Amino acid sequence: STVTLIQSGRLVRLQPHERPTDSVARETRTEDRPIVDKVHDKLFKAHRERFVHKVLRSYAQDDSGLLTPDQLRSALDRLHTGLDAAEKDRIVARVAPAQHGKVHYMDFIRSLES
Amino acid sequence: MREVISIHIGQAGIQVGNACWELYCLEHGIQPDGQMPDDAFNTFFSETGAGKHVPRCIFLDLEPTVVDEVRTGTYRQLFHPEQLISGKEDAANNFARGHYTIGKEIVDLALDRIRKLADNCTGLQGFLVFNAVGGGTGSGLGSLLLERLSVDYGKKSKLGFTVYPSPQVSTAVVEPYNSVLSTHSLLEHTDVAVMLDNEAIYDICRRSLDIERPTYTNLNRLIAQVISSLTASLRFDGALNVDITEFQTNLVPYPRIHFMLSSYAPIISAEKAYHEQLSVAEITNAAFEPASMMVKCDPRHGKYMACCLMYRGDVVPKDVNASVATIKTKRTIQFVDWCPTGFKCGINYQPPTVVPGGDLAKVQRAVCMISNSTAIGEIFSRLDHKFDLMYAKRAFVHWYVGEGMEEGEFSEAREDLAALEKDFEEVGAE
Amino acid sequence: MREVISIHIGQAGIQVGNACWELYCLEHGIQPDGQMPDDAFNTFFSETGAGKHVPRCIFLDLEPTVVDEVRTGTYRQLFHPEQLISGKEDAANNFARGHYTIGKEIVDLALDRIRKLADNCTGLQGFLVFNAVGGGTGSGLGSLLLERLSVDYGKKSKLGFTVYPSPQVSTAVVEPYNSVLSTHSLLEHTDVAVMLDNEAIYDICRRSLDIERPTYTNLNRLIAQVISSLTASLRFDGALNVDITEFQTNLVPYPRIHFMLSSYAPIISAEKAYHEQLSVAEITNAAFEPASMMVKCDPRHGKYMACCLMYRGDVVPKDVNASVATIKTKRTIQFVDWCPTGFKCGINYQPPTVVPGGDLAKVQRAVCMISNSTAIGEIFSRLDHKFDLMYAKRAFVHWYVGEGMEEGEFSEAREDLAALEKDFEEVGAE
Amino acid sequence: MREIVHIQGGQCGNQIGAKFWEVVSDEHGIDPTGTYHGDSDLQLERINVYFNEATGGRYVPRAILMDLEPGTMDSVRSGPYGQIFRPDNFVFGQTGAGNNWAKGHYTEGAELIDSVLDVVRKEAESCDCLQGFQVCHSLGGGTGSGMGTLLISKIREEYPDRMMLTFSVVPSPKVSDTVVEPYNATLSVHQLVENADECMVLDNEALYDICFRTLKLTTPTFGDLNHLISAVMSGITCCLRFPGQLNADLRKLAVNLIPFPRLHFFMVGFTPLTSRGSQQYRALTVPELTQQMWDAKNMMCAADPRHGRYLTASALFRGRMSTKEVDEQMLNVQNKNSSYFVEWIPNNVKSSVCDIPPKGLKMSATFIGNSTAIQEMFKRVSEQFTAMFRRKAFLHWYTGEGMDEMEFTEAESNMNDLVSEYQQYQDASAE
Amino acid sequence: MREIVHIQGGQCGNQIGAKFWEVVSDEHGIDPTGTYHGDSDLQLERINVYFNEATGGRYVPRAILMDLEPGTMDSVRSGPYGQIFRPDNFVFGQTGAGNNWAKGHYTEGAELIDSVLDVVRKEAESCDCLQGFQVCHSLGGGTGSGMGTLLISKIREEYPDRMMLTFSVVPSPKVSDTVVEPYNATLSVHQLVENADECMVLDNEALYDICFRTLKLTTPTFGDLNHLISAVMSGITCCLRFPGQLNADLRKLAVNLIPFPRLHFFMVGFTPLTSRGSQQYRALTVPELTQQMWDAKNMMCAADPRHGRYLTASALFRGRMSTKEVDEQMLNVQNKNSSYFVEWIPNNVKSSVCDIPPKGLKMSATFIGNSTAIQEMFKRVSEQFTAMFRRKAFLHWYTGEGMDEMEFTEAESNMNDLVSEYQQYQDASAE
Ligand SMILES: Nc1nc2c(ncn2[C@@H]2O[C@H](COP(=O)(O)OP(=O)(O)OP(=O)(O)O)[C@@H](O)[C@H]2O)c(=O)[nH]1
Ligand SMILES: Nc1nc2c(ncn2[C@@H]2O[C@H](COP(=O)(O)OP(=O)(O)OP(=O)(O)O)[C@@H](O)[C@H]2O)c(=O)[nH]1
Ligand SMILES: Nc1nc2c(ncn2[C@@H]2O[C@H](COP(=O)(O)OP(=O)(O)O)[C@@H](O)[C@H]2O)c(=O)[nH]1
Ligand SMILES: Nc1nc2c(ncn2[C@@H]2O[C@H](COP(=O)(O)OP(=O)(O)O)[C@@H](O)[C@H]2O)c(=O)[nH]1
Repeated sequence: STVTLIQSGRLVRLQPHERPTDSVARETRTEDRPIVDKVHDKLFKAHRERFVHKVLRSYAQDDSGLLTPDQLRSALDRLHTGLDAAEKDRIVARVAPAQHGKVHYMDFIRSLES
Repeated sequence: MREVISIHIGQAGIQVGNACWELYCLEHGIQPDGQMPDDAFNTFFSETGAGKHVPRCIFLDLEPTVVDEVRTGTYRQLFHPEQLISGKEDAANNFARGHYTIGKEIVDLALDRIRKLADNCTGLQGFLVFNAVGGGTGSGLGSLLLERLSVDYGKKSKLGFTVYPSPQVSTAVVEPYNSVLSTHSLLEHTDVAVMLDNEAIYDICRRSLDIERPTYTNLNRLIAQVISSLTASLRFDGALNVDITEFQTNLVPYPRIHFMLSSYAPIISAEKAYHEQLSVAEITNAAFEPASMMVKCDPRHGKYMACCLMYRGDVVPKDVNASVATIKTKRTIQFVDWCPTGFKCGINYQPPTVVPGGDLAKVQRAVCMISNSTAIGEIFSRLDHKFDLMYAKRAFVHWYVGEGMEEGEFSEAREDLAALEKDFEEVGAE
Repeated sequence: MREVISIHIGQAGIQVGNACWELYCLEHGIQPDGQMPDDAFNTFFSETGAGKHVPRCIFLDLEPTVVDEVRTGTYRQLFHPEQLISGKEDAANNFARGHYTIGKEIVDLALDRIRKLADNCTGLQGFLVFNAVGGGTGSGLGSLLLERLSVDYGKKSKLGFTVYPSPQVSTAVVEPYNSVLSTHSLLEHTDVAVMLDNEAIYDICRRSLDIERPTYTNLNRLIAQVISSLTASLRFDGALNVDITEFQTNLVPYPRIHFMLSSYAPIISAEKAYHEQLSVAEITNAAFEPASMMVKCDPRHGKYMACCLMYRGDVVPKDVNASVATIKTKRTIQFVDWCPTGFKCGINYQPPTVVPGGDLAKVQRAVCMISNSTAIGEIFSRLDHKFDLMYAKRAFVHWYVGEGMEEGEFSEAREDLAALEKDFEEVGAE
Repeated sequence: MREIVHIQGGQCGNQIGAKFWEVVSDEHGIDPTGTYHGDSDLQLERINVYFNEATGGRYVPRAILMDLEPGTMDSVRSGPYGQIFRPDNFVFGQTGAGNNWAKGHYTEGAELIDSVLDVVRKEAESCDCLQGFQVCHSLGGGTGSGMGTLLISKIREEYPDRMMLTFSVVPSPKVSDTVVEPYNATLSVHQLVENADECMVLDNEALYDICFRTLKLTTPTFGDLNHLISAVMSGITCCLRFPGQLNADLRKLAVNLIPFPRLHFFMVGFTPLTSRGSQQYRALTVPELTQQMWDAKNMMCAADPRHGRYLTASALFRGRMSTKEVDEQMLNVQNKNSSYFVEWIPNNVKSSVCDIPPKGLKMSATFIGNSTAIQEMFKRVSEQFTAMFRRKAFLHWYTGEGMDEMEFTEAESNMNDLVSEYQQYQDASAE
Repeated sequence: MREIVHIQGGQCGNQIGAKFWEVVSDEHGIDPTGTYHGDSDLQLERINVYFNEATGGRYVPRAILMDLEPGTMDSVRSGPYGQIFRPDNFVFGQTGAGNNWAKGHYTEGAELIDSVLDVVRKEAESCDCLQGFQVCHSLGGGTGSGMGTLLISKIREEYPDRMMLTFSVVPSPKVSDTVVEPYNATLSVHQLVENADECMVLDNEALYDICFRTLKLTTPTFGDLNHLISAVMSGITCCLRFPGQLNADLRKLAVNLIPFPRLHFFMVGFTPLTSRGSQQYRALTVPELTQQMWDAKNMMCAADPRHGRYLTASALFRGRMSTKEVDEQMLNVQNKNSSYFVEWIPNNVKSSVCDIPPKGLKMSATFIGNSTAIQEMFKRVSEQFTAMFRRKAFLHWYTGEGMDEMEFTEAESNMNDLVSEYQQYQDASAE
């Protein structure tokens, strides 16, 4: 399961062992860049922002936006991002809860917006 | 046994090939690593002794970036590294550059790899060439490869799923130029050419999928669904099987007239799904809707000559016959006087697989209508004046001349397109 | 198999349709989701392969709010999304706006969906058009759609359950204007027009239901119960079945005279229920009481021409005959000289189902008396003065003129309601 | 999905519009940063009527602020709800109009009107469907009245079919602020009669009288009057934004209210306006709200209805009520006061009901009455305009801004013709 | 793997090149010591386009610095990113050209041109595949204009097929820096027409206007102007360096922009340029970007596009955006301003999309317009050249360097013929 990295126009094809695998889904690394691109396209390019906000608020019973990571995974599944379980876990781990699942939908949307 | 060799030329060809091969991997259960956890994959994949499946495809481009994105993405372990062929200098939207100077060695290597791929196929239904009419790489190198394939392979059926410039909206300036040149080239090489327009597919996405910001990935997903519906009869059994050889013999009334409108149905998002019946008659009507055409060309202006319907999923001959009878009795749809039947129905028991992360919903039935109709002369009429409006001033002509063309090539291409217009008028008229 | 297509136009039409469809779902056991845990629903619902029953109804309105209330309400998965048709701009209580400028595209789409719905019905007993005479959407768009249906569908029986303005109490100012216009329209299109007045139903709720604060929900529930009593013979079997086609021939003496009083019995709350016998004779006398009329029109001023009785529940034919014989021997009830029979009795074995949360009690017997009587010309006489009083000063005339209407149309409408006055006088006369 | 383009003009108009947007944001649960915090689906259901969704979750009002001096909208931006508005919607000049209608309509409004119409067109084209425009401003002022009339004329030319609603603060009868108020009002009424489809007439002194007699306030600043006007402006259109048992849009109100097009001036009132002291002592009943609604003091207009005759009157209720109760109450009012109601109109009541009352109030009701009483207000404005115009006092500035002296005669003649309409339809007999 | 050889000429060219290389090093995560510190593989994807790898992780620019005086590149080396450049690529004379094109092209340029071509050839031979050369310099200066044109001619002779891209700082219209600016510009334009395949015209006064009106800076040094120029030069080649949804190289842009070989002069603009105050207030949307692109103030050339007609216009967008939105926006722009677009070209817009926006920006776009408005720029420079040449003012400085008088006449004739080309295709009607 090697990863091909193009450095100065040539294919390095680095081994998976060398990669740290931060398990954060950072768009800087080209390994997770297509995942972040897919999430961004599905959330913003394909889905209307009002629909996304409504979906995220629906899980927020407190109406303060505070959503658990499991609720974020359920929201992504409802939004049909198409990611696998591990990819969804990484996209959720992109944000970090404040006290106990205190990440809110506006923070998550800011994380995946640009 | 029923192998089909896929060629993807240019940025558009490669970008629709990404969607096509994602769709095929999902349909056959092939993981992106290459191997899957019978023999329905043989049409698109060849299995090795280790159990790994490698597709029978060839990614051809004179620009390194598009192919290198494939080399870097998730399908880096799937495709053959040498099958991905990359140039050094792009054709720069110049048909001359892609057909006369840069394209020579690239197409030579392309023939080499295509020959290797064909040597691995017991049977060969034909070639599926996906390129972009309107760009130097797609037009020039695609035309050169098509000419070489016609020279050597001979009677193998080459189905060209070309993307033509939209009527008003466009992204290139010399697009009419290289479009007319490539059209002159492929009028005499490809067996069945399928027209596709970005404006039309944008309209389809905006109205049916409710996407206010459609993108190339969405367009390519729709195109991949169309091609998968086309090839489903090769890979999965069903009543009224259709073959690659059978598409021509039921669709191409005359050798010159082989350009095809395509329409898929239903195109519904996940949200709006399961809210209507989506029965066979309704989806056939949706397929025959002019708004569902993947080409910005109103069929009401012209007359249908042939219509091949590919049904997928829970479809029964009773239903297909009733739907086709209703379509015939419909007064809006007008057929030519010399083709009383004009219909080729083919059913398949495999419902279209849904790409996770895509906008299409899981529908139990689908119709892919590929129609030969004289209305398609309208798009040629549009390009014929878009080209000559610049060619009257000989704008950008020096660019094409610099890479080894002449005014004669432009003149001959434009004359051939006018002759094609005349042929369409003649066949449409009684 | 004996399908009736339901149409609901305007705020009042859609809001009485809410109660009507709640009642039909409760009567046939159809859950709000769409499916129920023989073939008695076919008259109002069409079952799909998945088991979901979708009502054969069409919600037409130029204002989005009322239809969006349905789209978001409990009945969001029951109704068909395209069947709910929403406009962009309200008619603004302008008949010209609802009939000449805004209503055209909406009625075209309405006929499209109506054609689709009628295709799914083997037979077709008729249409049930629920609208509000006294508002532009109800008046203008309703009249336009009725013209469309009369011309194309033709001999299908259309029952228009129209609500005219009350004598004194009203909520609109141009209500006489658009009421006169829509009556001018529907005198010639509907086959049986059922008259309703909000003041009369308010009085019914005040005295019989003891509701000191009646509201539109209560009014629409009463109307829905009346219509369910009308249609009980189509869906449930019983002695003396009466058909939609039978109503006109048993009730319409002459083509223009087809406006009908409707009266339900009993109207008793639960607390007052099971405390009186509610025998057939007593409920019949209550139905013939002047106060039980759902139109502010005293039957005593006129003479009954025909009376059609719909009995629901444990009703025996000798009891209906004895009650109706006592009615005939009653001195207060007066028939015309030329209709000695004047009675159309029809019984059904299904007692009226009660909507939970409503005020109506579970009564084992029910009567809906729909009577053609010459008295009803009095309400038209009221509107004929309400109209000309404003028309003398031509108040609010410019509003109607702006959307493509003329002085001639106002004059002709007034002429036609005067003609209707003379027609009622002449049917009353010897 | 039927949008309204709000415009604020002059200092008074800008302050009132800022208060109105504060009230609307409170109703829809929008914090001053634009994020939704209302905890109600109905609030976001029709938020597009007044707001547009920004790049994030922020909602930007569809409001356009006009001025010739920057100080007023500087104060507006520094106010509690100044940051919701888009900065591109703040159009200002540099020299304020010296209470000169001629300066605000001809000299200094001419250059800024191009930018104003550009912003208005940008806001209108974004709307899927446009109900119309609402202009909040004050008669009797230079930049306010001048730019309001000019922009109303321009928008009438551009969108003849779209609804035009105006909230004009007519100069007060008894205590006047500036000297040239009768001049400005006379010039503005001529334009408002011809262009604006629907107009509300408001008075600072009428608002003061209602706030001392009903609200019993002690030190009512201009903010309280602006709050009352904002409540009326919300209640007039709450049917568009919230589901109603018997809804009625702006065009429906206009059709049912305006008997003849030139008689489109209306007096408004809001109920229940109750003092802080009598909150518990009053009981919220529909008959109570109707009794307060038909009181002469409840009108926000100086003209008392008793002298004139009600041509028409609409009442938009908000809250869970019985339509039977409302209809019976208003029919009883008409029967009781039939002398004050026009005879040749059988029903002078346009009753509408919305299912969502304003926050804090269980139910409310806004009243819009077209009565011949406003004849006396126009008569008083004429009695001031003629007094100054007979000597041409203060007239040389207007003459020097490039408007002809015959225009004053035109305006006074048109306003007096409107007075004649009101009087003759007051004394008109049936048959 | 399509390498670009950068060349800086003269004081202005060297300063612009230093700014551009610092910008590119920032964008590719290259610290002033040459090591990569970006933590993003996208930065190292196509770093070979501009840099070569050293023994360690160091990356050296493929840049060649030119001057006849050493002080300017002493300042360049003293700058923050002066140590990245290979010291062998600094080519200096000892006596600078006294704003004399003749000195920089014939007398003092002749000795240094051999070393310049040696360095250029050494840098070009190391390239795997060579897209071409980009030369940043200023018209109206001795060493810059003269040496740059001489080097461009030599490189054209050596590598005909390879692209030549030029960023020329044409003398500003309203304020002239040096007296001999018309002479140098007239002599350099003649060389650039014949040799340069692609040319971008920049004016310092236009840059001042854009940085004072859009960025709203009150004291902009030359660093800000070089910053804007560097942003344009980065954005023109970002498609070569990053993956794009619809990628387009320099040759593709030249093919889609140049209808006829002599009409290769372009005006450029970069969006979004936002003032610090309105950064939060501005909305990053494709329509907003297009609106800012097509504004005449956004052009970095003095000539405004309104006077001329757009022969062609390329738009290289950056960011994760809808190709549908992009194409629809520019089609709408064409339809709205069809009067400003040439009729005999059905589509005057070349859309390119790159998936990687500039650092910090969600979206961006560079605009390259081939329009006949540049005709007035050339006309003004010729108006100055003729006035000075009629009386031979300062002509002896050029004559004593071994340049014939007839060369000035030939250059002016060529430049007037180019003006004639632009005017003739501006007023050229289809059919
Ligand atoms: N439908 C569709 N069309 C595309 C897509 N990508 C590119 N195109 C079209 O393809 C055309 C250009 O393709 P190419 O010729 O391959 O571009 P290239 O790879 O840079 O090669 P050259 O343009 O010849 O230099 C454009 O005009 C687009 O209209 C896509 O994803 N979907
Ligand atoms: N019985 C009954 N009548 C109603 C109800 N709702 C409205 N009405 C009557 O219907 C009349 C107006 O109906 P519509 O034309 O549908 O009103 P709308 O939907 O706003 O359409 P326009 O008035 O034409 O703009 C009013 O005068 C009411 O008397 C209701 O719920 N029950
Ligand atoms: N209700 C209310 N009225 C005001 C306010 N400020 C001023 N006014 C009144 O509005 C009238 C007209 O002033 P205005 O037109 O705004 O002056 P202009 O802006 O210079 O044209 C004055 O007579 C004031 O009495 C306010 O904040 N609220
Ligand atoms: N944008 C920019 N322009 C400059 C800079 N320095 C000089 N210029 C302009 O370049 C023009 C020509 O000067 P230049 O070519 O550098 O003189 P030379 O080096 O002796 O040839 C002058 O008119 C200056 O206005 C700079 O740092 N940035």
